[PDB]
Amino acid sequence: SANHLPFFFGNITREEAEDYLVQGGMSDGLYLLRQSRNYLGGFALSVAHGRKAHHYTIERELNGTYAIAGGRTHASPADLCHYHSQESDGLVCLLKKPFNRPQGVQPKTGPFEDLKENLIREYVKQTWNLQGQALEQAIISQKPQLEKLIATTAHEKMPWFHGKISREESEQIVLIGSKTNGKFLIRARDNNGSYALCLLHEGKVLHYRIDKDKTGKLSIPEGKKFDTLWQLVEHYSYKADGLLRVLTVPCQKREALPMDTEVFESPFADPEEIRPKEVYLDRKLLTLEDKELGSGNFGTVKKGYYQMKKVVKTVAVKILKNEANDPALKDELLAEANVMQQLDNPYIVRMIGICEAESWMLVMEMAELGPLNKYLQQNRHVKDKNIIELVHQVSMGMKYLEESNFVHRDLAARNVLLVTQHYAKISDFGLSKALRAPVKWYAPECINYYKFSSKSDVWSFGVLMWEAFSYGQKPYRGMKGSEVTAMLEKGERMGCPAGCPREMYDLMNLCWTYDVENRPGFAAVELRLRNYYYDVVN
Ligand SMILES: Nc1ncnc2c1ncn2[C@@H]1O[C@H](COP(=O)(O)OP(=O)(O)NP(=O)(O)O)[C@@H](O)[C@H]1O
Ligand SMILES: [Mg+2]
Repeated sequence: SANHLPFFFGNITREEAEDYLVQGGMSDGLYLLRQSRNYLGGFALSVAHGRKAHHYTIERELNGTYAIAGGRTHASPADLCHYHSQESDGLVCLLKKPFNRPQGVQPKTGPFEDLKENLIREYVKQTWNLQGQALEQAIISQKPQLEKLIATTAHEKMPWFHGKISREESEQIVLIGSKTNGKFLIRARDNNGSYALCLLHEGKVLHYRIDKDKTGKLSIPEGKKFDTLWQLVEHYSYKADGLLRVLTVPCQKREALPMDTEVFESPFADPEEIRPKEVYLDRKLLTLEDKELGSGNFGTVKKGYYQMKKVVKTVAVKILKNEANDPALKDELLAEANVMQQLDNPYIVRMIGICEAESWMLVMEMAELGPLNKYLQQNRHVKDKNIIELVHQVSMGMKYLEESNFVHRDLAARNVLLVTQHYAKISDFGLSKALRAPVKWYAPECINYYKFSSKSDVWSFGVLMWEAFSYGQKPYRGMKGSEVTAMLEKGERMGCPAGCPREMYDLMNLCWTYDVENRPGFAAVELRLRNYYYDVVN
């Protein structure tokens, strides 16, 4: 807890924190503390310097201590702030003057805020019937979109809404049990937007009227206007305004979201569907379209249809080149295909199985919008926040591959395929290894020692992030491979793309760590990306 700190604001947005620093005059070293927007019990420090706001995630360590970017440990966020008032230790400047919560503003950390994580979890379970890893993977990518969604749900299902209870009933229900100050409920006074807010204050029930104006807005007499009871409760849980005190505990009574697609879950998630007993698929159940979707170094891709029990599944089929028919390649191709088929995550193009027919055929999930680099080059109106969402999903798919001890070897924007504008999937994982086989995407140890690992996939991910933020431009423009190797040895790197956030360019640079040992793994990359994504996207 940090509620005792007068400059601690709780769970506010990054923009609200910047608005407060502007309110405080934007002087160099002016700062405030807030809660990390990730449900991980961390904090965020917002500092003014050179007329810009600088934000840093404070992570809670396993032993209950706190640190920024794997840096030094601090006993508490107050102690971290004190240390940073004398030594920068990586921050833009020293912490000079705190911006205290204005008069009448309490930390945004009450029971209303606490309910959010479980509400989003319950919303995914109910809306999409997701469980286990599919459920956790939905939440991690879509937390900001899901928080916006739960705010629009009907007030009647909220724990603080008691419906058509009378004034006398509300009085008795607010008084039963422990007399927690701020204990409250909302009841309907009629069926035309008239409500009452009953609040416990030093053992007495206060009955406030909530009325709907001609413009459809809700308010208490002379109070701030709100479009919903959700917004009204959120506000009053940290700014009492016209109330005697804040609300606390409720009284006891092409643009689709990833989960809205048929490829979010595995085609075999339905227990009545027949999962193939091995890597092989029945060619008799597969139909290909005449026209190709494209081609590459390993084969041609066509749209296809795979006959299953309940439905016909639209698939993408990669028909491998004649070179893959060589008997010398067979065992490793089949061995890699088996391992590809084991992989199951929403952020990868799942490899359904293989057909040994006229040619070797890899049957995959369909990602109809095609590759990320070509999509961004054709759709330059795609916002920076949408690119962050897409690259974060790639870091999730890669975290899963790393956990599965699977090295991609060709991670690049051409190998990130879009199901929707808000749903990316990693494709062609392990294909270059399967076919016994791009230098601009290779880590220095790959070109020098042929050492491919999850760490060299991290390096590739940095180049991919650069491609994404550059709207599908080519990396190291016009340079030969030898010039790229020499430039990297000098410690030089590609520049920050136009409009690319500074935290995203710092993450690229971290992926481009020369030394393999010091380069982060995908767990660290995904978490750093997730923290930034959750702080900027509201
Ligand atoms: N699962 C898929 N779903 C939909 N389209 C796909 C899928 N896989 C590949 N494609 C399409 O086929 C095109 C070529 O794929 P591919 O043969 O993997 O070449 P590439 O990745 O561009 N270059 P390379 O590294 O040489 O293979 C892509 O640009 C996509 O348009
Ligand atoms: Mg490819």
